[PDB]
Amino acid sequence: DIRPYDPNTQRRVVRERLQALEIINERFARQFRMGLFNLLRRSPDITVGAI
Amino acid sequence: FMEPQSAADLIRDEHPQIIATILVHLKRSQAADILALFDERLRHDVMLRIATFGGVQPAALAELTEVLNGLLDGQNLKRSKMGGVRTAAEIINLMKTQQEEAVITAVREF
Amino acid sequence: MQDIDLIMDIPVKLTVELGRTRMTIKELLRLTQGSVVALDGLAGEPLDILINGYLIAQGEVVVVADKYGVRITDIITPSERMRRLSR
Amino acid sequence: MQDIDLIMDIPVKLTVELGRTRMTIKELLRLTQGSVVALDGLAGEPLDILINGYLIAQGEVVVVADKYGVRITDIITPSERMRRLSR
Repeated sequence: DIRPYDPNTQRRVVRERLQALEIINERFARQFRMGLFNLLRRSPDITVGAI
Repeated sequence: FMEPQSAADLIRDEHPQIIATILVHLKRSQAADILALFDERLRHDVMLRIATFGGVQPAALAELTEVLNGLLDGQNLKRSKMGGVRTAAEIINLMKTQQEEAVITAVREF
Repeated sequence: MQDIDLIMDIPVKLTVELGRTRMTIKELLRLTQGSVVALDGLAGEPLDILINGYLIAQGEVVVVADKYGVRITDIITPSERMRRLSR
Repeated sequence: MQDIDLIMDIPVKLTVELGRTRMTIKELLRLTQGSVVALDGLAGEPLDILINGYLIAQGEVVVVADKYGVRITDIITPSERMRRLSR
């Protein structure tokens, strides 16, 4: 368990799931799909990547 | 009064019966152009549905017209006749003999 | 103000603390050369910065070409200060 | 109000109780290692949540990645509190 310290190292912070952020992202994806279809006159396909 | 591909993709995101009704209500040439751009399955389904079209209620027609009006975009001055191919040929004719040799080369290449 | 300028001429001392822990004197006597002692703070947490023994801010450890340095990150605003002193 | 903010700086202690039961001291003496003791509460009932020994709400048991958690469901509004204390 004992390790030497390096000032140029850092750790992670577990998991911070944000379901509300994902819902906001999906709603924004829908709105942006509509906007891009309106603008470019062609139907786009927007896929929300993993946060 | 719109481009075939744009209208095809627009009505492609609709129920096939609605697509068939719109195509029946559209111009024959425009509908034929739209149907040529559809996939085989959708095209066959539309052709089957058109062969068994029995009329639509006026309320449904009004709602469909309102939805189509809502789906409209900045279609004012849609498309524009500027040039292409012929203009490219004219430009090639104005470019040097060595340049037109390069032209034969690249055009054969594509 | 002018008195801020007056005290500016007065140098002060800054102290950086890696961490803190509590143990009995018997455990300290048990400790020998090469013994390992743990600290309450975890890895990557900002270190305390003390002026004359009073904590005023927190920072992160960096190395400057051969010398350790502290990269200030946050402050010890009264709510957080009271919360950490209550511990 | 401002005094709510003042007492906000004061930490408090929360207690979660699985259940309660009554028995004689002789029965407790009869109990040995590995003995089984029942509780008045049933399976799936919300557990009591106590602040300094005072029940204020109820919740359901959940596990957070390695740690138990309580999912608050209902309150102990005075009618229900009086009804359960009358028992």
